[PDB]
Amino acid sequence: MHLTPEEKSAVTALWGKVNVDEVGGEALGRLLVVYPATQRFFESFGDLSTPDAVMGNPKVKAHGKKVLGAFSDGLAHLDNLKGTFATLSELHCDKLHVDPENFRLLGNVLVCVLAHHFGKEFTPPVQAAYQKVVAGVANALAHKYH
Amino acid sequence: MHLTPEEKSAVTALWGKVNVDEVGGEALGRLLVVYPATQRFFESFGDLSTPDAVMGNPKVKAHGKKVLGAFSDGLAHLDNLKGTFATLSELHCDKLHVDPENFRLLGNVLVCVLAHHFGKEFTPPVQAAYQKVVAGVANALAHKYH
Amino acid sequence: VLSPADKTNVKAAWGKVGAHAGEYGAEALERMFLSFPTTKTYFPHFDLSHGSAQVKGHGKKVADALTNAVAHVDDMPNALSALSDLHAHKLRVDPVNFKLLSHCLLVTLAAHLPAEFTPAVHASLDKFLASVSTVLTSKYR
Amino acid sequence: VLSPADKTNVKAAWGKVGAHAGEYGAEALERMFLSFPTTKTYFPHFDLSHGSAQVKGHGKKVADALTNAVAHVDDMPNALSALSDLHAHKLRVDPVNFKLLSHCLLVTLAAHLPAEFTPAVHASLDKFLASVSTVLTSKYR
Ligand code: HEM
Ligand code: HEM
Ligand code: HEM
Ligand code: HEM
Repeated sequence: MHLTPEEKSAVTALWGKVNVDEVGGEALGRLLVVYPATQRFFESFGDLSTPDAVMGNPKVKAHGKKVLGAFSDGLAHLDNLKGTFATLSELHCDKLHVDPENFRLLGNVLVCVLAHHFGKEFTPPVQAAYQKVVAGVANALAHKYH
Repeated sequence: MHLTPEEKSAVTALWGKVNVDEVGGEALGRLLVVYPATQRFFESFGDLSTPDAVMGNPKVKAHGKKVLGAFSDGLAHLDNLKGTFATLSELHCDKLHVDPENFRLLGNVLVCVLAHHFGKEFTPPVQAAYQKVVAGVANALAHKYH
Repeated sequence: VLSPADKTNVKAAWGKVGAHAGEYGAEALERMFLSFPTTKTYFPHFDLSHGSAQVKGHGKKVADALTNAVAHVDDMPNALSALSDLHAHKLRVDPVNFKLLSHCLLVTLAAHLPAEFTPAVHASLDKFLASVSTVLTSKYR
Repeated sequence: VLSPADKTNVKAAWGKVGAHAGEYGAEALERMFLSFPTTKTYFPHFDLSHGSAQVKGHGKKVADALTNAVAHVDDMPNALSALSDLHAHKLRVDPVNFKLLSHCLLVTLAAHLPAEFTPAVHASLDKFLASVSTVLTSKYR
């Protein structure tokens, strides 16, 4: 996770404008709509059969908020992503059995969501910094797998 | 390189038995045959239209020896692959323009070649240690790309 | 396989792109070069500075080919045959790279088409770029 | 796309596998779980220890499906329709994992069939496992 100071500033700047609750719901919902295979982990969430059923599902929205809340907290610790996400890593592996490739898909969907929300302001250099952060978070969540 | 003592020991002992000249020529040849796209970097080597032409090509054989030689030396620096392959990383990026994804492909071909030669001895645990080394080598070769 | 609805979605979204294709193509490329630097290894003969003319020109060609695939959505492998041969026999770009350009095109569309880039459209577009990538990569070996 | 020579190469190599298909399938799984531990996430209900009977039985199943694909090489999408449906709608395995299993099956064959694993046959098996993988992931979305 080699971030330059100016990259780190770019990441933090934009993130301060993000409504985490709403963005969380969108990113998780889009993941489940664009990559329907990821639905294998959420059968307890009820109806996920159409895009409106997924996007407006209260449990998807609430889970999105929880996921992104932990992600934000991660942005406050860019110098120690691995320690920050250690217990979550173990959980995703030993209890939830989530193939880490899914963290990479979520990262890329999150990046489209940020582009969708911010338009122009999500310039090529800003996207590049976010790509590094999403990859770092995905790697940190995968680090305790065994 | 999160290598275990029993893993480091497994890589080292098997390697003490490798004929680098033969394995190098065979790995590089198989790469060019199994993944024809990789031929894009070797237009000056001559005829590569068929598997027999590739495997017999003396420049392919000699380039293979050179590549595996550098790999061999890296195995004595497992605690510092990045530092060992830094100059080579820069050359592969700045002078040769080689997409690092090819490093991963050569790694896997190499593993198939080791199994082909050592049969019984190339057990599941021994392969697992070599997969880690080949990914480590690929990652260090790609480290200085920009 | 694209479904009837996917097709409808792609024609609609690309129709709003209209005469911006070229520009969005060049932006996708710049995004790709900056976010995934290994992709530059395929363009050593290009000036890759911001605003570069080679980048603008190449963006247009990529966009024109995507416009052509949209126009022939029911016959893509034939409409893109020539491009498939070029990529397989001359350029020989590793397939992982197609996924990276596809992602960057999606980001570009998201950044410019806020009202159209709904969840359903995002899904259809992702499937559409994956089909295009499969065609361009189908004759490699 | 598989060429005539590829099909010929695959039928011959798989022929020599013969009664060891099941053993090899199990070995390839074991190699995969050890080399690539993220693959274990798909088998939380299995005893994954060395020589476990679930790995053995599953090894046989995979091997037999492969035998059926070799026998039906000209018509894979049809011969494998039910397995394709199973992987797309129930198991929902991320595509990246098919490349990991394929590589492990190659290493297994390389280790047991030295004389038969020539550079041309290696090429053909890799293409065959790739098409099998494509067929099994074609109905994902
Ligand atoms: C940014 C990456 C992610 C982060 C930071 C994250 C974080 C979290 C957190 C904080 C929880 C609640 C933990 C608990 O219940 O004790 C959770 C649960 C869960 N996560 Fe992740 N998550 C991420 C990505 C994903 C992905 C991509 C998937 C699958 C596609 C996934 C699957 C799940 C599942 C199935 C649960 C349990 C839900 C339940 O309560 O039934 N996560 N995650
Ligand atoms: C195990 C990974 C690899 C290692 C350790 C390695 C090592 C080397 C070394 C030591 C050289 C000699 C450079 C010099 O003369 O100073 C070289 C050259 C070269 N390598 Fe790599 N290499 C690897 C993989 C690859 C692959 C995958 C490709 C492309 C498929 C590639 C393409 C080249 C090319 C085109 C040259 C220049 C050959 C020439 O002079 O014509 N290498 N490599
Ligand atoms: C959506 C996928 C893509 C499409 C539709 C596409 C389309 C095209 C087109 C229309 C051309 C111009 C060929 C001509 O002059 O007739 C081209 C050339 C080229 N493409 Fe692809 N391309 C795609 C992806 C990629 C990617 C992923 C790479 C590698 C990063 C790549 C590398 C190149 C290169 C190096 C050239 C030659 C450029 C030059 O020398 O002028 N392309 N492509
Ligand atoms: C060459 C590629 C593969 C083939 C031919 C194949 C074939 C099969 C077969 C025959 C079955 C048994 C269906 C039945 O019970 O009738 C099965 C099930 C299964 N496969 Fe696939 N498979 C392949 C790759 C994969 C990979 C890459 C994964 C994930 C890493 C995977 C995970 C599973 C799982 C979890 C089951 C259910 C196991 C159980 O609960 O008993 N497969 N597959």
